[PDB]
Amino acid sequence: QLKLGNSAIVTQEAANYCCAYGEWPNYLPDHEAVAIDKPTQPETATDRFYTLKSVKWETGSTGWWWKLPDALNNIGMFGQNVQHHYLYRSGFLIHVQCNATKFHQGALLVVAIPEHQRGAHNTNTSPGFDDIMKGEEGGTFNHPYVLDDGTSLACATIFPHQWINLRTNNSATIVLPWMNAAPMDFPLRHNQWTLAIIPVVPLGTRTTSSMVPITVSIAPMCCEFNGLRHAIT
Amino acid sequence: AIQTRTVINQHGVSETLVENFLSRAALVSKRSFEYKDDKNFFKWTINTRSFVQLRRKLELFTYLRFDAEITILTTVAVNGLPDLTLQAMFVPTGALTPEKQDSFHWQSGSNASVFFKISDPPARITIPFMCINSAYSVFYDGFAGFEKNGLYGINPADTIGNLCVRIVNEHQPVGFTVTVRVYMKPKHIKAWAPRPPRTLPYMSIANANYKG
Amino acid sequence: AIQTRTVINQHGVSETLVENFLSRAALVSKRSFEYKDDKNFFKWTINTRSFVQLRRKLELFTYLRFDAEITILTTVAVNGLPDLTLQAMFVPTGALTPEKQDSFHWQSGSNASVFFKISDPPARITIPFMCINSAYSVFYDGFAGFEKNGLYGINPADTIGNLCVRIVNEHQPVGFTVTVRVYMKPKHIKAWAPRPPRTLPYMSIANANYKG
Amino acid sequence: GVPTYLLPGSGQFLTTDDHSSAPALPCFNPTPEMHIPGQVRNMLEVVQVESMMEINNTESAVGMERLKVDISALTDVDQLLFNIPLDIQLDGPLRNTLVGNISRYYTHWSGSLEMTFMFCGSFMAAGKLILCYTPPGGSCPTTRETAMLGTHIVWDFGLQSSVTLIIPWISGSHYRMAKSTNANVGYVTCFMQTNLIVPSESSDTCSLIGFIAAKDDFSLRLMRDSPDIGQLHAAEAAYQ
Amino acid sequence: GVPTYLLPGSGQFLTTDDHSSAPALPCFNPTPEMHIPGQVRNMLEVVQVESMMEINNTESAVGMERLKVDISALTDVDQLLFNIPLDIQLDGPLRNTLVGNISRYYTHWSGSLEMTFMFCGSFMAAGKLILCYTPPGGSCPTTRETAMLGTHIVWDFGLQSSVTLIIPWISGSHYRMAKSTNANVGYVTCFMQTNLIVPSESSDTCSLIGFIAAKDDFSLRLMRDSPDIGQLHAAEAAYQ
Amino acid sequence: GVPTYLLPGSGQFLTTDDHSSAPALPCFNPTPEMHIPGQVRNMLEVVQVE
Repeated sequence: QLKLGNSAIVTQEAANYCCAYGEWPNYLPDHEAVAIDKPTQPETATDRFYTLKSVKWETGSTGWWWKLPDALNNIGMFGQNVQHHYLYRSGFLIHVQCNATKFHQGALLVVAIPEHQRGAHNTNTSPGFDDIMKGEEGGTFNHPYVLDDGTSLACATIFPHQWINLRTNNSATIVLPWMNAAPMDFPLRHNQWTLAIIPVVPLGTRTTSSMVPITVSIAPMCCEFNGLRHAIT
Repeated sequence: AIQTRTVINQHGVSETLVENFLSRAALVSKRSFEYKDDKNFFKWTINTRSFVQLRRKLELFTYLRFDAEITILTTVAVNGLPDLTLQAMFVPTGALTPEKQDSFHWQSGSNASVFFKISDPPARITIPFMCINSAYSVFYDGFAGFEKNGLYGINPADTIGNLCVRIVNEHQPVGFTVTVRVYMKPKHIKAWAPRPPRTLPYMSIANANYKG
Repeated sequence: AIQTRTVINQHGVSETLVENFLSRAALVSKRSFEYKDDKNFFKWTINTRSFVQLRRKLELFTYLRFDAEITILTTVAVNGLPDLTLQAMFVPTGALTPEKQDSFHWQSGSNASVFFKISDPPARITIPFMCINSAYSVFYDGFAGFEKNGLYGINPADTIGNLCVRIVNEHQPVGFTVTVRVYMKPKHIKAWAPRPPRTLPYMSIANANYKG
Repeated sequence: GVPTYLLPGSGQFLTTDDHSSAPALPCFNPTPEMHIPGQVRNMLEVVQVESMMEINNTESAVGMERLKVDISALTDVDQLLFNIPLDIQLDGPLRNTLVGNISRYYTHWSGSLEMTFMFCGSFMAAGKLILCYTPPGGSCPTTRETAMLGTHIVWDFGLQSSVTLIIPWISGSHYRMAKSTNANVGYVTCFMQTNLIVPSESSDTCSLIGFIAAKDDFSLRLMRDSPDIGQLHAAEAAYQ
Repeated sequence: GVPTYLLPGSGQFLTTDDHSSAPALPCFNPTPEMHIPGQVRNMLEVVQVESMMEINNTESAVGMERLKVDISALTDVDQLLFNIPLDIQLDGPLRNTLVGNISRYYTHWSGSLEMTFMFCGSFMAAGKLILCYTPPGGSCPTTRETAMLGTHIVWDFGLQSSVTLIIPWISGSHYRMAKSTNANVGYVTCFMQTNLIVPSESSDTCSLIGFIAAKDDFSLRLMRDSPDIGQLHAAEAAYQ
Repeated sequence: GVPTYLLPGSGQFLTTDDHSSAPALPCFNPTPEMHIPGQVRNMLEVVQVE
């Protein structure tokens, strides 16, 4: 069972997580408090599973991407804090489970791409604000073989990744550290991670319409924010 | 085609070090300017996205921390060769950039200017780590500003500065064409989060678009 | 305009040291002289009030104690370039100053003359602390003499001297224009009594007038 | 013989290098060092001294009228007296300060500040102010109700006549890609809480003075040339 | 005076030298080092991570259809599913891998590899494969009888769903005298042993994914420039 | 090889410098020092005489 805060995920198959780049999340260290004034530690409001909407994984699907914290800038206590603060620092605990029967097949690649600067297909203009900031609804890979930035899907297992092969497992869990060059960063302006769930082997069953739902639960870990109140004398 | 084979006998891993993989003095800028009568001087914004050989090699990593070692090789051609003196002024972020050969910014005492002749060994300065993050964001999944014009993939912290190169001399009778070749060698290199190598050809230098 | 922000992560106070704040080789003098047929040589009275960038920066302090490090960069233009020899004679207070290229003061054995070519690296001398007070009075609330002509703000003790630069050669057929750029770097800097920075633009170099 | 070879970078004049050079007059004894008071070893000692803010924010105020806020018995208590945008690099109440001027010789600047507001009415003059601090990326208050919901201080100027107001971690820098500023580092806004209460022999129009200094942790790096001056009669006095 | 003399090789710019050089901005403190996760100190840490092979070997497959082998109930068991030529430098199932791309920055390359084949059918889908390894200079098998006479593994995908397949000492390099390759470093060939047995509610057409990574003893030397990219709109953005 | 580089101020004749220089006649013994009366080591010994 994955219990963070008041939210809980009860499922039987668990405990095979992916500590991303070997680093578990933590708070900002005390010898690096040379940056902006004291980071708060809410510790109960925002460290909880924000379960996103299920996505219909079908045969013709290409992939899904959510950018973090852009997926959570409108949702709840993390969304209230982001739109009132200006700096944040948080790791994430992603739980992606794809519930199918023993007659469905297919493989997902639940990868978490740091600093996924997207490109647009066949133009020389940078992608706009609404092409990248999608919110909770996320996106869909127009070209999943190149991960929409000219790279390769084949080499995308260099990142923190987990495999949902419906023959073997239905869930995946990635635990993301604070992966950034700056100690704290600006949530409404920079998408510090990018969760991406790409098919490699598409879904297939012989019976009626084939459809499986994928559920994404993104819990922020070790949230810090700068401000709210300070002793001015 | 012939098809040979040979017993390879390698032992050691020190050549694939990221210090050894990236510290190569690659050509990062090559444009000429005339010298007669940004007109008639050299101005270049220091970036690694100018040549796709070093661009793809450095876009294997997400973050990079390196001191540049800018070597300026200056050759001159006449439209005989005299001895000319050049000023090569590194303009950091915040300092103002020249617009002419004879502007009042070439005499700024706070910029790092190097004065070198053509008949000397090439000039070489070590630009330090200039970012105000702890690493250069090679890929930046975000925007520079808040909805003002739209600048995707542009980190405000990442900026090295400009390298502005002119000819110190007064105007001479014959006209010259001055080719400036800039050789950056990154050094003291730390590198984080390796990425997939790019498969498709580059379209622009501002973004990561692809033609397919 | 876009409007960005970035987490600045500075730690250390060693860059705002007055040794680091002022020891920059700033351009203090830039005039040319012809060479044909103070006529046809370079004469400059060593002061920091020639360019308002270094003038305002050094007028933050009342007293200053520094060794100058005068770098002379000499470039020549023809009205091909030969190899010319230059003499750059620092004339202290008390020693007599030249009035011609061929005067009998350029051969004074007590002055500090440096002989340098154009085809060399630039000449550089370290002028010591030349004042007969313990510090250079940047601001002098007083007069030089007793009611004789009226000289306000001129300290008699403060005088560095003159830097007199000529061309050692005999007269040649073609005419030259010789641009002399002087780069002073103050060093071993002690500074007393900080002052408000100047807000209004300078009117003269002799005094502290203001237009408002 | 000593076998040498020249490197790229030989015979160049780099302006920001630190090499020894040949003394023009050796065996010249300089004037000995004498104890002159008030030596500055570090420019942050200049920045940490108080200096008056031009807290008036109006264009019609000329000269010394920038330095004060005139409050009186006709002030409509819901009125904002002054807001101080905490941008040092931008024009405003902080551009003409010691923390303002010395930070324009540096590109990146980061640290705490410190405001002091001295009330300069008569001894009998009572009243209140409610000084605020909005963090950057927050909402600058327009009403007094929005003012008392932030990090604020309610200041009665009875016997009290000055408030030291510690501001935490004002940072900022310059950017090129200029057309780039910091958009906010905060505000200090002041609202009339009660009224200005004067006796009938005192003048009704009292005034404030605002000060600002830096703290121990204010820091500066990447020195540049300040644009506050820009270009001289009798400039030929050196070359003649 | 110190008596010196210049050597041949004085005043040359050799691009691959390691000399100190003059700092443009001394007494400039850089931004301090901060612990960023996932540091790479050595490029062989990149190569030793798994990456999908384009095991389809057909020209008609476009895009993501390169990455899988679709096996079904109509497969004629004597058929070769895939052969993987173990040439990294040549085009094929290994050119677009992490071991493939980083070895194209180096001339001579030598070490063991490691293949992982994940079966991605339904849970009920049974069957067998017989994966082989032909050493270089051997005969690549065309029949299943020739397959079971080599270094092979018989893989039932019942509860088992992945096979780690250690490949010993794949080496190779570039040659000039180009018109020169390595001609073989081996093959990994897969044959249907039994059939694909699915239940009637599962889809009959199941798929494989193949992975490849390097081992501890994979090595690279004589760095060169990779030909995988070759030459830009708005390229004038630096010089204007 | 010893990696060197030239500084600004290389190859200049500054008249008031104190460097060693190449002797024109080495292995030439000068005339030995002989005690001559009234040596002046310092010009202030000249000034302090009436």
